[PDB]
Amino acid sequence: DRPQKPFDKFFIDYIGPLPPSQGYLYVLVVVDGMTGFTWLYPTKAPSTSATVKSLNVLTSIAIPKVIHSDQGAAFTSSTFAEWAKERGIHLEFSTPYHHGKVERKNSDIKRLLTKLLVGRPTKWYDLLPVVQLALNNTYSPVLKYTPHQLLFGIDSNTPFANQDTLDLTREEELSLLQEIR
Amino acid sequence: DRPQKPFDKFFIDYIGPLPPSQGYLYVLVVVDGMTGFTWLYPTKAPSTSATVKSLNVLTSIAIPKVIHSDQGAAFTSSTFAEWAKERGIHLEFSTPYHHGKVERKNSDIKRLLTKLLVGRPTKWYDLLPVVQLALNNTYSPVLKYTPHQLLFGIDSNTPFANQDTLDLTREEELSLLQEIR
Amino acid sequence: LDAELDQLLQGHYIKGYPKQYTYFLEDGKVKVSRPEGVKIIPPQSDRQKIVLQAHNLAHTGREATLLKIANLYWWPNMRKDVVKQLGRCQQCLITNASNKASGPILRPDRPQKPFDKFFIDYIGPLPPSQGYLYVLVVVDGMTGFTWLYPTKAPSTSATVKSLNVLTSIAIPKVIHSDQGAAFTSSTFAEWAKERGIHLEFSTPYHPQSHGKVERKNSDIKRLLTKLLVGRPTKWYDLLPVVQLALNNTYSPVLKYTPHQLLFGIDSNTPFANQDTLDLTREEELSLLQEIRTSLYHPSTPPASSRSWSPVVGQLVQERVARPASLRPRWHKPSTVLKVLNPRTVVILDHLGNNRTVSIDNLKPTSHQ
Amino acid sequence: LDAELDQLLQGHYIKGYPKQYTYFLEDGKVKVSRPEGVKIIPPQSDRQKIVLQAHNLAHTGREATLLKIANLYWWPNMRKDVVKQLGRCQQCLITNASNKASGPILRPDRPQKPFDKFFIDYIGPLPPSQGYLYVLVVVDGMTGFTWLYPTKAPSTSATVKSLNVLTSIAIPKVIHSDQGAAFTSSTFAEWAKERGIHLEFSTPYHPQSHGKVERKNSDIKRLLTKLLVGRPTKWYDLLPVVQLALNNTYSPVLKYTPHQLLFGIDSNTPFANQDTLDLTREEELSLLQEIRTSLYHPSTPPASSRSWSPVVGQLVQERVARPASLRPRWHKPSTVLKVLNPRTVVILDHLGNNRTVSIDNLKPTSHQ
DNA sequence: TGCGAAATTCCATGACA
DNA sequence: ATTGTCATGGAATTTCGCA
DNA sequence: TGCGAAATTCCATGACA
DNA sequence: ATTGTCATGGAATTTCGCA
Ligand SMILES: C[C@@H]1CCO[C@H]2Cn3cc(C(=O)NCc4ccc(F)cc4F)c(=O)c(O)c3C(=O)N12
Ligand SMILES: C[C@@H]1CCO[C@H]2Cn3cc(C(=O)NCc4ccc(F)cc4F)c(=O)c(O)c3C(=O)N12
Ligand SMILES: [Mg+2]
Ligand SMILES: [Mg+2]
Ligand SMILES: [Mg+2]
Ligand SMILES: [Mg+2]
Ligand SMILES: [N+]
Ligand SMILES: [N+]
Ligand SMILES: [Zn+2]
Ligand SMILES: [Zn+2]
Repeated sequence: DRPQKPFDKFFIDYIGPLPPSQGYLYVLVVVDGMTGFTWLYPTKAPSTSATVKSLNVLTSIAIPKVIHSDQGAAFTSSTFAEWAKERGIHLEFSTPYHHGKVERKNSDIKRLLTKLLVGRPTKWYDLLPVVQLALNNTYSPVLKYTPHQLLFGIDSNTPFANQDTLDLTREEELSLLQEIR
Repeated sequence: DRPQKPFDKFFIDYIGPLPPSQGYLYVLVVVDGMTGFTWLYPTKAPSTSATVKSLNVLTSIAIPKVIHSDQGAAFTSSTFAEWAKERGIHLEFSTPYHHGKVERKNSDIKRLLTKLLVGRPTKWYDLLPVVQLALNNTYSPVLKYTPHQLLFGIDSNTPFANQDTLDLTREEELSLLQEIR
Repeated sequence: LDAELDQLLQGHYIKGYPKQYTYFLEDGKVKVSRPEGVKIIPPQSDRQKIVLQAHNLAHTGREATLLKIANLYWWPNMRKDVVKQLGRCQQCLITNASNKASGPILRPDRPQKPFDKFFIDYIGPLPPSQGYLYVLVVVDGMTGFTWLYPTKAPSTSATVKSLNVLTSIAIPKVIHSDQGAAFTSSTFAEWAKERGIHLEFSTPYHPQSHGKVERKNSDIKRLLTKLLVGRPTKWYDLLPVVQLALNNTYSPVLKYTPHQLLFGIDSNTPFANQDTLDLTREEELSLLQEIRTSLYHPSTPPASSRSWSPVVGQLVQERVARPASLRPRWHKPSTVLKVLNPRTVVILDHLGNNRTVSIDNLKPTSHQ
Repeated sequence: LDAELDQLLQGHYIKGYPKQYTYFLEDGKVKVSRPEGVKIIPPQSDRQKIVLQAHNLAHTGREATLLKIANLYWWPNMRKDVVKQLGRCQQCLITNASNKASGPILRPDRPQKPFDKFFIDYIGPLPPSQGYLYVLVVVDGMTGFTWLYPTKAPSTSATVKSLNVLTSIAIPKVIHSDQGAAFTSSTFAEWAKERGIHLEFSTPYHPQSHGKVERKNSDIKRLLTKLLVGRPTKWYDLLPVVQLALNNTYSPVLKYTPHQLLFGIDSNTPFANQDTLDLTREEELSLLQEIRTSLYHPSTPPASSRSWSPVVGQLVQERVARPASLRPRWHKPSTVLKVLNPRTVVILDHLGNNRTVSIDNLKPTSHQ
């Protein structure tokens, strides 16, 4: 059986609703399986349309052999099925309601997002670029390499050499418990 | 003493008033002495200004060493004197009131003009080009050559091989004696 | 078809498939172990579609197309199938650039006499000067002697007005020009018939064909520019000066000014040449005739290493004249009916009209 | 003066005036019987004025000027006096064309890594498509991998918007461009400082300097043209397709697609290359590093027979960028302060500002 | 029958929408 | 069923002045 | 150890405002 | 105080298939 490769499998999911930012509410999350390289796309809704629109951008850079997702409506619609078939992409769903490199990455994203939207729940749209750079230049303990390094075969010009706290501070836990009020 | 040449001497004179044609009344006559080549210019008046204006056209093709004229006002004005001095042209006047190649040419012009302005005393402006071609491709009995041939050293593409009547017919003498009525 | 590829699997020999290679079935497909790896041999009936798919990704040429196909496939003589499709892709044909140069320029004989041939053309539009915007330029073929007429438009009428004044002097056998609206109108045609003047037209969009006047245009603008340095561009009053100045300037290669070639003696202009002072006019015109016939004539240059010359029956394509944004620069293929000279041809255009056309506005259609 | 010319008449020898020739007074002027005829030797104090008069008739160069003078005059070393005036005629200097070619092009090293250097530029304006008129083109220096962004204007803002989306992927060391208003604004400068990005600018009006992107512009337009044949020019929806199609096309000389140079493995696009199926990613990235460093690099071509290369302290002239009708194509002479490389120089312009300038926008001032 | 320097000729370069 | 041209200024080559 | 033909590489040409 | 580039398709050159 052949070794795992970038473009072999893309893992997609939605995160949100979030607080409105430039009129956007969700984030389509794409993680390459082999490299853990992440791509993020702001959307107005978790719909087939917003998904197709966002993936068209990504799939004009690189096309995955397989897309993996949960059984979200957006992803199980017959529109989205057609879209994938047109591009020779195989669709793959995890069973309803039911650990790995990908799974950990999605955790980081949720956590990293939550950290930066404190005091500024509205400015997340502008931070998406840096969120991704951070995520993609984050050292992986399993492999000795960042997603950048594995995707491009080189060091990057933005090494995030500070392995950041990623934890909520005392002022921010009190800020998050006051944000919901 | 050196042989005579084209551009050696230009002979100028006015003919008119004529009947108005495109608003023009006179004709400035220029004949090169050596070749008998003729140039004609329609003017509105026999003035220094109309002369300068017309000769500027000609003198942007070829400049005479000497201009010869009678003592017309146009030609003896100090404006016209200045104009000539600027171009290194020497001015030359025949004595007041007082035979040759030039003299015969001026005769032809008056005669040829008179012939063609019968029945059309108003259309002379448009005929000036052809008047000149005729005059300049007219065989000279003294030299064996036309003015064209002597100026350019070649046959022309408009030989007027018909040595034309130049005389007034019976219908035209009766037309000229009825034109003055 | 499965016909050919069947014999292959049971180890028999087919022309074009080398025998020293192991051909086998797998996944429902004939395959082969070639040095670079294992490739699928598709059935002959599938090949055209494959070549096409590969080509259509980015409408790529021979190599870039083959490199895609070779990734998954092998069959005999692949490039032949590639070239076959390249030759049938209308889109590529009308859009791609040529990579063959035109054959070397002709240097046609100088007209033998003054007034044999005039070249005419317009310069402009120029900054308004006294309401005038254009200049009519008239160059005598043999002498280079030039006449300049300021106009308001590049119209037939202004053309006729200026030439009436010029042809007062002499009438030319031929007037040569480009296909500007001024020169191709019927009013202008009649004006020339009326005077026994033959209109000659350059092949379309090829100003080299009347290079004499185009070239005089450069000198006219260059002297106007110098004279106008640090002043406003009032050029109208300078035309006369420019005409006289240029007509009396030496061409270093010829050793004569155009005035001299026309008249055989300088007029009263500065630094007039005096060499013929002691000759008679007739001895002067005799020296002039000799001088006129022995003028330097340039030779046709060497061909560039990759030039093409037209052949009767060749598919060739005419350059689109004024192509819109994002539209092909070439017309559809057309056939060479006649080779007038090695730089000029008559083509049948597919409408089909006969067109006479410069080789410089042509490319030979690729892939036969 | 009459000093020199006096000794001459009474038969004594002066340097430069050959002794075997008869010099005599006549009409109040020193003369001489030379093979071509009798010429006036003017006094040294008159000569400059004469050379000038002759030159000014039509602002002619060396020979055409001399041929006028030689008609009436002779003195020793005439062309030296001619050349002296040619070198001082501001009008000729700023108007005449050059006849020396630029020295041969540099082929600078390919950037070593992806993201080391981006080249960017705008195409447009194009036929309106969905309200969009321009395309931002971004070419990775090392890989050739290109990104395309439709815009409404070639503004700094639309530039920033597009690049924010791109630099989500990776941040480049350098961004190289022409001096378009988009790239030279301070808003754009701050945007780059903010991210540790160094802005590099091509010397003005020299698109060769960022030839990589200019050249990708051609392919972008060429594929857009083919795709749009026989349809209306709705290009906006095609940008994505063009990007993907071009990033996955082979360069026949390199034997790789830019996608391959960037990622070292094809994604799920037609005719994906399978050669590295049995390698690990790490063995793949190892082969990629080797492949990247051994890519074909073109050599600097031979000089043309009449080229010039800049020297420090040379008088040179910069090409006027957008010259008005009937105005000189060259600025006044300026001095080369520094030769950065044989194709690039810093000049002091006579204002005088320091300017860094391509040799292609320069001519060496004639006549020293 | 040969030298140094001047004169002349060669000719690549660019430019006429 | 028509067609490149020529000023320009360094460099190459020739001619001149003298012996 | 050399042939004919196919494959690959060379590279002038033109074009990106 | 910076710098041309590369798809293209015939032709030239090399390699392949076979003996
Ligand atoms: C509307 C008419 C009808 C048809 O063509 C157009 C466009 N045109 C274009 C050029 C031109 O491109 N000149 C530059 C040039 C290029 C190459 C060369 F070898 C010599 C050169 F002078 C003209 O000179 C010109 O007169 C016209 C013109 O009159 N028209
Ligand atoms: C207003 C900005 C600021 C300054 O310059 C202008 C004009 N410009 C001109 C060209 C151009 O002439 N391209 C043709 C080309 C010519 C030669 C070559 F080797 C490569 C080539 F692509 C451009 O490409 C371009 O981008 C611009 C541009 O942006 N601007
Ligand atoms: Mg024209
Ligand atoms: Mg023209
Ligand atoms: Mg630009
Ligand atoms: Mg550009
Ligand atoms: N000819
Ligand atoms: N370099
Ligand atoms: Zn195609
Ligand atoms: Zn000058």
